Amino acid sequence: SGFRKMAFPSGKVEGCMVQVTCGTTTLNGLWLDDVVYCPRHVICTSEDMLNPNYEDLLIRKSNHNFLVQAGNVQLRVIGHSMQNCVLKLKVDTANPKTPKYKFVRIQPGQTFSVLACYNGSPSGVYQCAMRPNFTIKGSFLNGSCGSVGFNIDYDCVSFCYMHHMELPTGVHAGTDLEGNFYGPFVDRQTAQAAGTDTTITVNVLAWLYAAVINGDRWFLNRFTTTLNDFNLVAMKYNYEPLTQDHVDILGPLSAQTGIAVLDMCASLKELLQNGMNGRTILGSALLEDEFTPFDVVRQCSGV
Amino acid sequence: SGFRKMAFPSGKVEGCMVQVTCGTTTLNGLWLDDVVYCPRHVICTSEDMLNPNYEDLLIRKSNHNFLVQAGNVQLRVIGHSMQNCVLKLKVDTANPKTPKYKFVRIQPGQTFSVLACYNGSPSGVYQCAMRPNFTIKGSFLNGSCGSVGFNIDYDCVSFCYMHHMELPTGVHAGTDLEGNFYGPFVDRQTAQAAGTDTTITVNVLAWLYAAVINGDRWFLNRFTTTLNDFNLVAMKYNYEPLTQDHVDILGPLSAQTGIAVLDMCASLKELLQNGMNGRTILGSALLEDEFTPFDVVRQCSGV
Ligand SMILES: *C(=O)[C@H](C[C@@H]1CCCNC1=O)NC(=O)[C@@H](NC(=O)/C=C/c1ccccc1)[C@@H](C)CC
Ligand SMILES: *C(=O)[C@H](C[C@@H]1CCCNC1=O)NC(=O)[C@@H](NC(=O)/C=C/c1ccccc1)[C@@H](C)CC
Repeated sequence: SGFRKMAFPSGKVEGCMVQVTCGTTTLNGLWLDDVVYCPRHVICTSEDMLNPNYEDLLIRKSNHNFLVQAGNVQLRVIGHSMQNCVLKLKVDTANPKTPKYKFVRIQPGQTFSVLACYNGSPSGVYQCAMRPNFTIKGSFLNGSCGSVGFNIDYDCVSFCYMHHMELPTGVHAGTDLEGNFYGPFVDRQTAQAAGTDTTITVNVLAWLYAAVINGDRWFLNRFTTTLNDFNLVAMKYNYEPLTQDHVDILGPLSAQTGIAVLDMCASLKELLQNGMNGRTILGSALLEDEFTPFDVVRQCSGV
Repeated sequence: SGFRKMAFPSGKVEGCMVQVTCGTTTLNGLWLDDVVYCPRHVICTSEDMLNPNYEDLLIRKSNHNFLVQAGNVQLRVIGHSMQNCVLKLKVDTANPKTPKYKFVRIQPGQTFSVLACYNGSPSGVYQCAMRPNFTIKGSFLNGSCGSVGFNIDYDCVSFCYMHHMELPTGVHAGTDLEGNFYGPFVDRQTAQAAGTDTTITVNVLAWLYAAVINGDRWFLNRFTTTLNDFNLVAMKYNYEPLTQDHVDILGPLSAQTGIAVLDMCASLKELLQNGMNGRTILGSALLEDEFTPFDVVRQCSGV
């Protein structure tokens, strides 16, 4: 029993973190086989942060402009190239700790574990969700760029995020490991801001099922609702529409608890319209939306 | 910027987890040097869960009654002994992945990272606090016994918790790594229940400072309070008394924000008496008490 925001064990990723320096800028790199991946903005000066032509800046760089340190071992860069907003630094040594891995891009509403790093050394690990507006609500200080987000399936690491920047609202923006940004953000200095966010309805329902599995039942009721009547209420409260695919995805949790999905939707409608009246669910006074149905099943296996 | 419940990187501990079987019971063990540590209740049958004499049960056991598997490598047990509520199984091989480590017992109000494991294999990592009533609010299913809690300082792992059981309220109980329980709990089947808990006041104040550092300021006010007038209110709301040592410990966060500790106490008194009126702090609608002053400083270094 119990339900916590749980990250994947970080060991396999810790073995891939290195330190990358160019000029006076130091950040983190990801060392897989004989390539080190890092944010391309490592090559910029703050004389260049305004309208950097990254192509121009990179043609002016050489292999020896990049210092890569793995612990207290210097790796020799023997090649460099740009892949969208990430740099690929070919080094003379394959990482002996390379796990089985994939580069996957995730969807808004999906979760992943972040290994926050500074100077190539891991600091902590926590769980994030990709928001509908393609930001993440993380914990990142200067020097954290190049920290990565990931999921593990059996013992294959699916890397899905590399950290690049913080927005004025305090949320965070980055790329997949092919260097393609999540969302309409750019690695150049603008007034860029997060677009309007919404609540991930299917996740809130998943977390309500987690609560039932863990013995929190006070929000349940007799009522059921139609999918269309629910979505009418969800729209009003800045919740994403619930699709029939979402209903299908919640099937296993519905079966385990004996609570039909549209029954739980009726509980959610009442929570949205009346609040909790000073009660809590799984220790929270807010409806939580950063647990996927998978996060719930994986953690609530046998309560 | 940003503030998250952050765990320590788990790599150093993942390398120490093994699987321990005795009879039909399998749980997790911690493999350090040539010793494997696990809960002594591994030797019990459910014919014995009522009033086990652990001394009696252990004298009837032999080395070959204990199967220890490290990945897909069998370790030979060459010695066994009881240390309070933990078993020490001497094995024929020192763990080559043994980190620098300490066995430390923590205080209520302190935090640590838990590496949840099943069958010797890590599942996830999350942060816990030791509650004033010596329980922890974790996420543990059957098979998780022997999972450990820990902190890291530089690259020394201070193990502080081994998991033994779940209470009827859904909270969790265990021992330090010397086998001594936290709290008045026993590894035998009783009606044992958690005593009454309280809120960790110094941690709530630390988290309010974290919020200010991260730009949440709406709860601040002009008022200051005396320590005694604050503690009068804290008592009324099931908060622990604030000591002058607590005030001193909050010094660095007070200096960084320019907000005197007794000023923040006045904010807390008002929050306790009036609630938040539908606002949130660092994403929470409740006052959070599972971040220590250290957790805040370490994470909010340079905002
Ligand atoms: C790389 O380590 C940093 C990480 C940032 C630093 C600020 C604190 N939190 C982080 O995640 N990346 C950068 O410094 C990039 N720029 C920004 O993050 C922009 C911050 C900002 C600018 C203007 C208004 C509000 C906020 C640099 C590399 C440019 C892409
Ligand atoms: C070891 O893996 C388990 C872990 C438990 C199992 C239940 C689910 N969550 C856990 O943490 N330890 C035990 O099974 C011990 N007993 C209990 O946890 C008691 C559960 C309980 C009993 C009576 C009323 C309410 C709850 C065994 C080994 C006895 C110490």
